[PDB]
Amino acid sequence: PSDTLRDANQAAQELYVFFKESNYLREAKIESETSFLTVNNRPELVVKSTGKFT
Amino acid sequence: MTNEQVIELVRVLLGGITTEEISDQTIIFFWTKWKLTYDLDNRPEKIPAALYNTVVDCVRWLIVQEVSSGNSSIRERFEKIGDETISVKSWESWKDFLDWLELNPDYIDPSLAFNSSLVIIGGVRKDEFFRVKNNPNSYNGFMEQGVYPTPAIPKQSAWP
Amino acid sequence: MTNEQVIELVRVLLGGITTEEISDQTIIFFWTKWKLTYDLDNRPEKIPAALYNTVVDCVRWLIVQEVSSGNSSIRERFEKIGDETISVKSWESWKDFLDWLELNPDYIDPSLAFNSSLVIIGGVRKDEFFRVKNNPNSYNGFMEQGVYPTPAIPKQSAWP
Amino acid sequence: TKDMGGVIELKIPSQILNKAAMDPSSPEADMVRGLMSDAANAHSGEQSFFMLPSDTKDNAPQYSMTLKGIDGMGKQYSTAQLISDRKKSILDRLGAGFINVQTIHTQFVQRVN
Amino acid sequence: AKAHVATLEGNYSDIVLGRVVAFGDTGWNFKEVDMTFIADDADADSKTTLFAGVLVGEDGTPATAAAGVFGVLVDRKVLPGVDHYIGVFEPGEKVPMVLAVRGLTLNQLKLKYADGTAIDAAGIQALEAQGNQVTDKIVGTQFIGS
Amino acid sequence: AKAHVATLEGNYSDIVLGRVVAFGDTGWNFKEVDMTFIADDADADSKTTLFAGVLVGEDGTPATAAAGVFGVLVDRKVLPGVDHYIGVFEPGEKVPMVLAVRGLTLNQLKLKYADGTAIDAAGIQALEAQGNQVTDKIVGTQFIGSVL
Repeated sequence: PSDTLRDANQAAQELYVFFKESNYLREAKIESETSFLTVNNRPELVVKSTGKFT
Repeated sequence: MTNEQVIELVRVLLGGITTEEISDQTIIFFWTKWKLTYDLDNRPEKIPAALYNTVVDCVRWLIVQEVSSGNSSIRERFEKIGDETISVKSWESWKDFLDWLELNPDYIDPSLAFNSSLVIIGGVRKDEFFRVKNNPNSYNGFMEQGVYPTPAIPKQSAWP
Repeated sequence: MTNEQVIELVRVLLGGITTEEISDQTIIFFWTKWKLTYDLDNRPEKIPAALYNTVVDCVRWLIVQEVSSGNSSIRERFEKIGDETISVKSWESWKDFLDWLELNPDYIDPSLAFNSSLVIIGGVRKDEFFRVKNNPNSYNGFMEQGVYPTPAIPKQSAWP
Repeated sequence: TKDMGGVIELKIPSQILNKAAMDPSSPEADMVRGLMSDAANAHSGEQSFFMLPSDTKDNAPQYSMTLKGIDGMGKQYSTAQLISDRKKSILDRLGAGFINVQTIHTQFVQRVN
Repeated sequence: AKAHVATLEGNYSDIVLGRVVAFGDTGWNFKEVDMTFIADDADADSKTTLFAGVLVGEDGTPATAAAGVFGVLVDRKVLPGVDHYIGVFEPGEKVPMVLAVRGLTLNQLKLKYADGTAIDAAGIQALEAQGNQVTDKIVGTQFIGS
Repeated sequence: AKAHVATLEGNYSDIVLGRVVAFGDTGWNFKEVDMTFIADDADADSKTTLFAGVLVGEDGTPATAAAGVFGVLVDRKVLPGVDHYIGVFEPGEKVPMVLAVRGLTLNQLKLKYADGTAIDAAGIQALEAQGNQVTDKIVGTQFIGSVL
């Protein structure tokens, strides 16, 4: 989940994007957040290959 | 406070008690006992507290001094070596004084904050209400899980 | 504590009691008894506990010392060998002191953690709740098998 | 809100209460602070009970725990029926008093028309 | 016959009683500092001595007097109850951390130095120089009764 | 960083392959004696050295010689994966333990003395004298070799 109070311990999404306007017609801001981990569950079937050339 | 003022202050508080009745060594012995338990040099906020315990301990040693001697168990006397006759009859007096002293600590030091928290009513202060509510170890009535736990009942006291 | 300090400490606590009233051999006898039971050399955390019990046993020996002699059963005396007449009328004094001492252990050592667990309320702590809940020997109300056992009722206290 | 029937009251000798107030780092202070939090959380559940010392100094005991109740008789006026009478009193002037249960309400509307 | 017990005290939102929400961003109030998590000599077993609410200096070393006070440690990795980090770090391993500095309301009763001593007047005015409302008007400091 | 992970392998049936079940008292095959759980002179959190399958004499102490064997410790408190009784007992404290004595089809390979030494022929004779069958062949398993 994003760190926003909306979804604390609620669910997950691939990409959160927010757009803000100050309501005073003088400023705006853009937000984006992500949180993920890439895991290779089986580090047994990936084999390195190094090559001596010339 | 230094090692010499304690004897001077104790004797005045005890109504000018003499040296033979209580030695200056015994006063230091009880004074030193509370100094190491309250590290008065490190924190001087316990000067009234250490002083109060020192005087009370001295009275306790005075009571046990009447015991372990013949003064406590005798209540008559009679002397006659000829024409001279004498007949007279502090163990009992030192008892109630200790009880009285334990009820009037202001006689030693007015800054002891005595008699301030007799009556306690719960739930009438925000500071106390949140202290119990936010305690992670608290277990209140809203946690009644029943036969087996369900996700409809909170497992923590504090609100999300 | 060494063997010489205990006599020095006990005599001071007992109001400077003399050697004839209580010998130094008897003090060692009670001191040694609590040393082997509490292996003070192995664990120095029992220094206050072994010291407090040693003094109490000495007071018990003092009470029984008045008994087994003529001091306990007499309450009058009269000597008259001519013009000299003397008349006077600690067994009972040592009684209430032992009762009083058992109620004020801080007089021996303030670090005895006395008077800390008077009131116990169950089910208001997570630590106490789970210790009882996870005890394999515990038997609670949710185990009422009734006529004959059925698989609808748990046989263990802890949740799966 | 103010009908505190069955509220918990605790009695403790004042020696412990006074010692805690002047010795914040004494065993009496720790037990007093424990009571102020334990008593607030005292609900009814699977492990609720009380354990108190049974010492006695006079005709009254040193420690006790009782649940208070109104020593006498409660309220008598039954404010519920007072309100119902006044509600029917108000709606009758508008001809809409039938909600408390050709008609009166229909005839009242014809007047305005 | 041990009855295993676990416990916790306090939250994140009791050392920080309130914030000033800068609309333009969300990182205005905080500063990220790098500190040593596990002790420098203790094995990879010791729960470190970084309880939330300790005062740290400008370079992350824990404070010891009013002179070296810059911020209040409020990182999630040291909040009460967050204790699944035991072996994850080797001795001397050095990790980022989060401090709260500007536009904050601070509980005077929670602030402490590394040793354990409570904050004092000098430390209060030092922190309050950064624009922090250090306040002692807290309700809840007495538990249950006893 | 390190990922604290563990495995929960182990089983109970491997020490007792079969039983003769009496239609009356189902506890005919067992006996309870008071063994020492935590080491007598160790610290307060020195978890027990006892393990399921250790031969125990009738006196309750773990067996050290073939002549001192009377049964096999199969108590639930020592089985793999449920050994959470860490620091729950004082050093040298006694506790009743369940011993398997008669009417069992035991596994030879899991019987060991107090020090872990495997059971010998004399131990086999002594244990079988009660009416126990000590099998010498369990199939075993090969999990993944990339060949077999």
